[PDB]
Amino acid sequence: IVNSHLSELDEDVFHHFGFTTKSFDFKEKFGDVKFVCVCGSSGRIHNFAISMAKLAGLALPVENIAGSHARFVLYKVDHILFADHGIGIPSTLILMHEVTKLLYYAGCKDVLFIRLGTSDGLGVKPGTIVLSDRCVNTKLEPYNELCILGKPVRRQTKVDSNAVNELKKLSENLSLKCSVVVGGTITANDFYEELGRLNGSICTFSKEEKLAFLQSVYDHGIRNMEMEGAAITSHCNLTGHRAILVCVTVVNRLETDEVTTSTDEFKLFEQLPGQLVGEYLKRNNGIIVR
Amino acid sequence: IVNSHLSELDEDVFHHFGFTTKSFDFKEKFGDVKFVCVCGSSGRIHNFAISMAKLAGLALPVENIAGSHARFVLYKVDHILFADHGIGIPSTLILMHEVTKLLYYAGCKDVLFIRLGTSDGLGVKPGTIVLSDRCVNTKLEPYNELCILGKPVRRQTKVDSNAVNELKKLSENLSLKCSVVVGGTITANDFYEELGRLNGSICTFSKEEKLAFLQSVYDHGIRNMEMEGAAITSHCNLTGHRAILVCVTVVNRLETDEVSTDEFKLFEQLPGQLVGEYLKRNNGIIVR
Repeated sequence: IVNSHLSELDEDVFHHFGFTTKSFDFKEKFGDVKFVCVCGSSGRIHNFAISMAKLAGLALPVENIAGSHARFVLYKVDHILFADHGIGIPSTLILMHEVTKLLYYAGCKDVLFIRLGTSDGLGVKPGTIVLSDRCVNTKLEPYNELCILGKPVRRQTKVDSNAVNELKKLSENLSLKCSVVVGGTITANDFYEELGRLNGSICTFSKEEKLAFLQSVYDHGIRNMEMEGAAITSHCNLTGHRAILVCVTVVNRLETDEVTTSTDEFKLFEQLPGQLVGEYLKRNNGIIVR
Repeated sequence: IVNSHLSELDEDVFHHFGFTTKSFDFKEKFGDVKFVCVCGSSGRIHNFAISMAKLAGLALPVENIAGSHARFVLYKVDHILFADHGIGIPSTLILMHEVTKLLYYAGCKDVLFIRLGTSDGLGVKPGTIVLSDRCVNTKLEPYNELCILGKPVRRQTKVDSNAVNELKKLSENLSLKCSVVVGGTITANDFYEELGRLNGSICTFSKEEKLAFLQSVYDHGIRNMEMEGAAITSHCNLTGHRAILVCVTVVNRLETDEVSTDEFKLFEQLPGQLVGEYLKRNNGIIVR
């Protein structure tokens, strides 16, 4: 389904990328894109892009395509786009609207979005990669909820189960220094109270209450929790694209709220999704290997 | 109301600032804080901190207190903290949790949070400063909704009406090149569909339907729309602090959907011109 209103526009402005439809020949510039890789940090996604450029053997430094005074960054390495989405569903939806419009104007069909994130784990050790087979909200329902013109709307979430399976199989043939698990993911709007953290500035529950909640979701098949998945996976489904989440876990919340703060091992954890995804991209014609 | 769990912890980590309760003596470093100014952008709040430091005649370094690789920046000049909140309620709630904890460990009581931002206008000309007299959701209810351990929770929003009146009176005494109006503010969770924009990647409504929704909002006293207000005002209320929004409007959505580079930057400076003078006249900065 296509937004019929876009045909009504003579020029369209990407407010959060700092460019318009007059800035490029979108079809020429982006027409070959088949993957969009995203996470919450501009520095981290820039580093993954650089890392993909190295894999592709690409000699030109990776530079921002978005305007430098704009909110979000955008990089391109061969048939892959890279962008940040900031923290949370509202920020992410802005990015989803603007990138999926870009893809539309460029004629890109059936693109795979890959969120490479960090996440809280449940019942897996820190450093585990979780491939989302399912994304649910804090009510454990597979929907993203919105309120549009004041009326409640629910949009079903969906992940690319074929891609999940391919990544699972790839991980078995790689030698990654971690475990890879297929399981469900909770998206929340609050890093603290909605994820059952006891150490916000406000907390209306006990340790037992938090544990009862998290154990129940574990036994529902949830293995991690983050803040954007609902949004990405519901949005792609409606705009005709595919989505997966590939997130490393940085704490086992069934045991603690605190991340064992080895500054080295957190950066270690952060690299794991890219190692797996980079190879998937290389094996699925995301890049030219120079 | 205090979070009792905090006293159980030995070292508490501010994940999004990149420091801990061990990094500093919080009472000595932050104990004099009575104001926290926030907006969406690190660059924008940085430049406002430098402007306040200039206004105060503070010659000392105004460096980022947060870790250079942390999610948010944090600056201080005299009795004011400065930090960015990103876009949207969830990002802003993280900032609100970590800053209000910081104030808690520092012994700061009854602090005024001030959001300086941009916003969609309803029936006011672009460049208008709206001082929020209430913050509501897209159903026009003065609450921020959460789902905590799977249970719906509704947290009332509140603004510091007295501070709103003082800014209004100050605007009448200053010569700012804008109008200043007191009126209501919608917080939404989506820049496009939830604010009735027709040019998202998805849209299930007509121009007439979004106009009816916005006209209704206006009829109920709403004069602008943005994406964080519900979060700041509900949170300050529960933690014993006060909050206000001072937002310039950059488009009149009742007339047009489209907001050039020149005039927008001029718009952005306007909340800072009014607030900076308010802070100068209400003991935010010492007279030196």
